[PDB]
Parts: sequence; structure tokens; C-alpha cells
Amino acid sequence: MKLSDQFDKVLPALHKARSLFVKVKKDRQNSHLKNRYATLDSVLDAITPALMDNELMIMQDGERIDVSTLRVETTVMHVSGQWVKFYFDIPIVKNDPQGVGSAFTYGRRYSAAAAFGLSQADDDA
Amino acid sequence: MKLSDQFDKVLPALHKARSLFVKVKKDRQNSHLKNRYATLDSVLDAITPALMDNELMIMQDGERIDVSTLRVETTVMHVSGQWVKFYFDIPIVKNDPQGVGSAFTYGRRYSAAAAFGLSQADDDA
Amino acid sequence: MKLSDQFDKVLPALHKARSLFVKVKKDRQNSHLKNRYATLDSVLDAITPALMDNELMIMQDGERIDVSTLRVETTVMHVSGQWVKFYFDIPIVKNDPQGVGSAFTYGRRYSAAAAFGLSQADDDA
Amino acid sequence: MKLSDQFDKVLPALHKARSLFVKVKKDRQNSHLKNRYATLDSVLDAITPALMDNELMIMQDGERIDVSTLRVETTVMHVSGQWVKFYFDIPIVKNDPQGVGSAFTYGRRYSAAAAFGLSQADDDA
Amino acid sequence: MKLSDQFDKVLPALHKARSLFVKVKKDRQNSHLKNRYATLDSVLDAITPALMDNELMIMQDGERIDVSTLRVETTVMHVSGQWVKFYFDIPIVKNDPQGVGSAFTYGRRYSAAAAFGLSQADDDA
Amino acid sequence: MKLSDQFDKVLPALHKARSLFVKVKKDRQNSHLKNRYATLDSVLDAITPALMDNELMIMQDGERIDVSTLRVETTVMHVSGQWVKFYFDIPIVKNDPQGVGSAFTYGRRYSAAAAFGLSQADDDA
Amino acid sequence: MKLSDQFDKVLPALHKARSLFVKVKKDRQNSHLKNRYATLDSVLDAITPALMDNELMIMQDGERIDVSTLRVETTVMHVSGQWVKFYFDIPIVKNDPQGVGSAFTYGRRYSAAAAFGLSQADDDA
Repeated sequence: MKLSDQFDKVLPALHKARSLFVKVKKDRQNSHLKNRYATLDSVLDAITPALMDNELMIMQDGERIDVSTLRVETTVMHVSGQWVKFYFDIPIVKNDPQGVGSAFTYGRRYSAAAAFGLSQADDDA
Repeated sequence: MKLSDQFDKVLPALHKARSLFVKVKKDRQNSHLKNRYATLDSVLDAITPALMDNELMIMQDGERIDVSTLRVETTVMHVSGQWVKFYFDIPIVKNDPQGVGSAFTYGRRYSAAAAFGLSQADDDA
Repeated sequence: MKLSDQFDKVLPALHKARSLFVKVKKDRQNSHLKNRYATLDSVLDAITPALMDNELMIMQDGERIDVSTLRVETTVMHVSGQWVKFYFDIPIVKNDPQGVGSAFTYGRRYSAAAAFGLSQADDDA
Repeated sequence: MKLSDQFDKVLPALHKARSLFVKVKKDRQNSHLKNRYATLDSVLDAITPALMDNELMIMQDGERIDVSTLRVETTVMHVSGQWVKFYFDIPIVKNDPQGVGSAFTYGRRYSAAAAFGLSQADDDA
Repeated sequence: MKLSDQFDKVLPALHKARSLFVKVKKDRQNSHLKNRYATLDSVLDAITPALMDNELMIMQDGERIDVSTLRVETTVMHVSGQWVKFYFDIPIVKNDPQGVGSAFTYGRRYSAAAAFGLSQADDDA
Repeated sequence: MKLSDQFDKVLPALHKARSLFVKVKKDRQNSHLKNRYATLDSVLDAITPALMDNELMIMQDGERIDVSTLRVETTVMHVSGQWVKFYFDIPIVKNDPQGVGSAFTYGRRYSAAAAFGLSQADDDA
Repeated sequence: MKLSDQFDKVLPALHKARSLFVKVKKDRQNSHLKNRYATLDSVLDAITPALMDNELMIMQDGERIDVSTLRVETTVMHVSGQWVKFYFDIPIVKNDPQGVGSAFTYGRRYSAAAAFGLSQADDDA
């Protein structure tokens, strides 16, 4: 984790998003859904709708530190320039454009979910 | 454990969460449940509901120090910028995106549970 | 991620694009489409229409750091000169002009989509 | 053992917990129970109920110094910032997420019990 | 043995515990009991009842200096911050969580008993 | 032998214990007992009853300098902080918790007995 | 032999013990006893009765300089802090707790007897 030079604007806005969030973490559980995956829903319409209202960004560098594993740097930005960086890396298997692309999205889901409290356990197949 | 430069705001708020917490640790045990796992419930609706009310965050970096084991850095933040870092690492078996993802959530559960007193023994299968 | 010397103009304009965006991320999901690929639509008529209205650019260097993998540097520019750089690399297979060209576009889609929140999971074939 | 810079607040509060404690150590022994294990009860409803009333915390880092053995750092915090660190490590057998998780809880029980006087001998199976 | 910077408060309180102690060492021997083990009774209800009344603590670090033997640091604390450290180590046999746990309690019994005069010979099986 | 910085209080009190002692050394021999062992009686009710009355302590570190032999540091403390250290080591045979425990008590008996004049020859089986 | 910093109190008291001693050395020989061993009597009721009356101590460190031989440091103390150290070492045979214990007492008898004039020849079996 790398905090920016200042944290007096991004943090208060980030909390305001939490108190208004309707994400799968809270105010969404029901007796119908049993296994939640949301490979795309975790950011498609889950956190982005309120994050943007709170003058925040969702944006993810995909630098590859090593060939074996692809590093993912999930970051959230504020207009004032403050940010907080989350790191998480995912291994590659087939080492071709199709494989790395499918691994990049998986790493994105884990990093963003962990940085915002979303479980995304997906223990079962 | 890495304390921040100051601790005079995050700590008092953290305690206030404990006195109001209704987590599985206290005020929840009954004569019906016998084995508690809460692979997702430990943070889904257990601690987050009161932590956010106490101006706190739940957020978890997933840096991999070594290929053999994935390091998990569970952190709780305050608006004022104070924080307390918890470290815990979980080994990898199959070293592919599916395996590392399922190991990351397991490490998250152990780190957060230990940092907040939740047993999460899960001795039995 | 490499921020420029100043960030007080590009960032506010970037957010204004998000609040007015009609991208596939939001205000576009329906009950007809099930699997979204948008190999060309992600930038053809999805983000560019509003980005240009907000005095921004979409422009992508294709430097090859190593023969094994082609590096893609996706950048967004403002008239004032501020910018934010996104990095992402994609491996090459056949190492001929046809193969590298098809890999370059794939890397472009992943980098831009991740830097703007678009899922672009494309898990299925 | 690592004492903090100051000890004039955490210690007096810690003793007040002891004089009011109703833990298995005292004021709990009976003629019915013969073998006490409390794999979860040692912290579930045994010490936490009074520790929190005395403005204290129960929180446990799980750093792994070496692959062979997992180190456990059991700590108790006060609002004023004072703390006292207890160290205890537990060996690993199967070196997979399931095994390390079950070893972590065992090490937690031994460290906390010893730091608070609880026997937790568990000599028999 | 490591004495603290000052010893003018912990020592007088420690003696007051001895003069009021009803431990198995004195004022407890009878003509019925012949072999005394007190694997748990040595601290369960033997010394703790009076030690706490004399503003003292019983608390035991379990650091492992070497894999072969587990070191036990039995310490008694006072509110004023003074302390006296007792060292004693116990070898490990099976080098797994079950074995080390049962060895830790055995080492605790020997260290505390010797530091307070309790025989705990247990020569016979 | 390691004397403390001062010896003007512990020594006079130590002698007063000798003049009032009713230990097996003196004022106890009879025509009935022939072979004296007192594996536990040497400190159980022999010297402790008068030592505590003379503001003294009986307390024994069990540091292991080497695996072959276990070192025993028998010490007697005064409220004023003065002390006198006695050293004596006992070899280990089976190098397991049961063996070391039974050797520790044997070394304790020899060290304390020699430091107080008690014979404890135990030449016969 | 190691004399203390001062010798103007312990020595005069030591002589006074000799002039009043009724040890086997003098004022005890008869025509009945022929072979004198006093494995325990040499200190049990022979010298201690008068030594304590002369404000002296009998106390014996058992440090082991080498595994082959056990060193015995027989010392006599005065309230004023003066002392005189006698050294004598005894070899070990079986190198187990039983053997070393029986050798320690033998070395104690030789050192004390020689430092006080007692013959303790024990030439015959």
C-alpha cells in the first residue's frame, strides 16, 4: 500500500461512498441468491455508480513485473490528486494474449473486491 | 504490526465498534449453531455494518512476496489517515489463477478474524 | 502509473466525462445482450464520443521493450499538457507482422478498459 | 516480550480485568467438568467480555518468519496506544491453506492462554 | 534472570503474597494426598488467587529460540512496570502442533513452580 | 557465586533464618530415621517456613546452557533487592520433556541443599 | 584460594569457632570408634552447630567447569560480607543425574574437611 502525499480529501469522500453504497456487501443479500460470482458485476453496476458520485475513479494498471506472474495495480483517484494504491498479482498459464487477458480480469476482481470489502470467495466452481 | 505516526483517533473509534459489535464473537452464540465457518459472513454482514458507522475501513492488499506463499496485508483506515497493519501469508498449491484466488480469500478470513478476536478455528472439515 | 507535473485540469475534466458517459459500464445494460466483447466498440463509439467533448485524447504508444512481449502505453492527454500513463504488455506468439498487429489491438483493449472501469472480461470464447 | 514506551495506563486497566474476570481460570471450576479444551471458548466468551469493558483489545498478527514454523504475535492494545506483545510459534505439517489455518488457531490459543494464566494443558486427546 | 530497572515495588508485593499464600507448598499438606502432580492446579487456583490480590500478573511468552527446544519465559508484572523474568526451555519430540502444545504447558509448570518454590518433582509416572 | 552490589541486608536476615531454622540439618535428627531423601521435603516444609519469615525468597531459574546438561540457577532474594546466586548443572539422559523435568527437580535439590548446608547425600538407592 | 577484600572480621570469628569446636578432630576421639567415615555427620552436627553461633555460613556452589570433572566451591560467609573460597573437583563416572549427585556430596566432604582440618582419610572400604 502506497498512500499519497496527502489524504485529507480522498479518504472522507471514500467513506461517504461506503455509507451510501448498495453493493453486494450490504443491503443486497436475499434468500434467493446462494452463490455469488459477479465476474463483471463487481464493478459494472456495483461500486462505480456511487464512487463516481463521490468524485472518485476506478482505474487499474496492468504492469508485468515478471513473465511468470502479471502484476495488477488497482488505484482510486480523486480530483485533488490524492490516491491509494492496491497491489495484487495473478499467475499466467498459457502465456499468450488470450490467457493473459483472462487472467488480468481475474486479478482485477480480486484486488478491487479486497480493497472494498467484497468477499468474492468463489470457493465453489 | 506497523502502527501509523499517530494513534489518538483510530483507536478510540475502533473500541467504540467493539462495544457496539454484534459479531459472532459475542451476543450471537445460541444453542442451535454448533460449527461456525462463515467463509463470507465474517465480513459480509458481521463486522462491516458497525465498522463503517465508526468511520473505519476494511481493505486488504494482496502482495505476493514469494511465489511459494501469497502475503496478505489486512488494514483498517480512518478518515484522519491513521491505520494499523496486520500481516498473514497463505501458501499456494496449484499456482494458477483459480488456486491463488481461493487461497487469497482464505488468508483474508484468517487475518481479519485474528485481528478482531473472531475464532474462525474451523478445525473440522 | 506516471502522473504528470500537474493534475488540476486533466482530472476534473476526466470525471466530467464519467458523469456524462453512456459507456457499456453504465446506462447501457439490457436484458438482450448476454456476452459483451466489443473488440472495436470499446473505443470506436463508446468512450471517444464524450472524451473529446471533455477536451481529452485517446492515444497509445506501442513500444516493444522485449521480443517476447509487446508493451502498450495507453495515455490520455489534455490541452494543458497534463496526462496519466497506463502500462500493460501482451505476449507475442508467431512473431511476424500479422501476429504482432493482432496482439497490439488486444493489449490496447485491455489497458483502456481497465483504466476506465470497463470489464472486458471475455471469459468465454 | 516487547513493552511499549509507556506502561502507566494499559497495566492498571489489565489488572482491573483480572479482578473482575470470570474466566475458566477462577470462579468457574465445578465438579461436573473434568477435561477442558475450549478451542474457541477461550476468547469467544471467556476473556473478551471483560477485556473490552476495560478499554482493551485482543488482536493477533500471523506473520510467518520461516516456512517451517508460523509465528504468532498476540497483542493487547489500549486507547492511549500502550501495548504488550506476546510471541509464540507453531510448526506446520501439510503446508497448504487448510493446514496453516488450523495451525494458526492452535497457536493463538496457546499464546493468549499463557499470557493470561489460562492453563489450556489439553494433555489428553 | 533479568531484573527490571527498579525493584522497590514488585518485590515487597511479591513477599506479601508468600506470607498469605495457601499454595501446596505450605498450609496444604495432609495425610491423604501422597503424590502431587497438579498439571493444571499449580496456577489454576493455587497461586493466582493471591497473586492478583497483590497487584501482580502471571504471563508467559513462548518464544522458540531453536527448533530442537522451545524456550519459555515466565514473567510476573506489577502495575508500576517492574518485573522479573524466569527462563526455562523444554525439548520437542514430534515437532507438530499437538506435540509442541503439550510441551509448552509442561515447561510452563516447571518454570513457574521453580520460581515460586513449588516442588513439582513428579518423579513417579 | 555472584554477589549483588550490596550485601548489608540479605546476609543478616539469612543468618537469622539459620539460628531459627529447624531443618533436617539440626534440631531434627532422631534415632528412628536412618536414610533421609526428602526429594520434596527439603523445600516443601523444611526451609521455606522460616525463610519467608525472614523476608527472603526461594526461586530457581532453569536455563539450559547446553543440550547435554541443564543449568540450574538457585537464587534467594530480599525485598531490598540484594541476592546471592548459586549455580549447579545436571546432565540429561532421554532429552524429552519427561526426562528433563525429573532432572530439573534433582538439580534443584542438590543446589539448594548445598547452599544451605543440608547434606542430601543419598548415597544408597 | 581467593580471599575477600577484607579479612578483619571473618578470620577472628573463624578462630573462635575452632577454640569452641567439639568436632571429631579434637575432644571427640575415644577407644571405641576405630574407623570414621561421617559421610553426613561431618556437617550434619559436627561443625555447623558452632559455626552458626560464630556468625558464619556453610554453603557450596557446584559449578561444572568440564564434563569430565565436577568442580566444587566450598565457601564460608560472614554477615559483614567477608569470605574465603575453597576449590576441589571430583571426577564423574556414569555422567547421569544419580552419579553426579553422589559425586557432588563426596567432593563436598573432602573440600570442607580439608578446609577445617578434619582428616576424612577413609583409606579403607
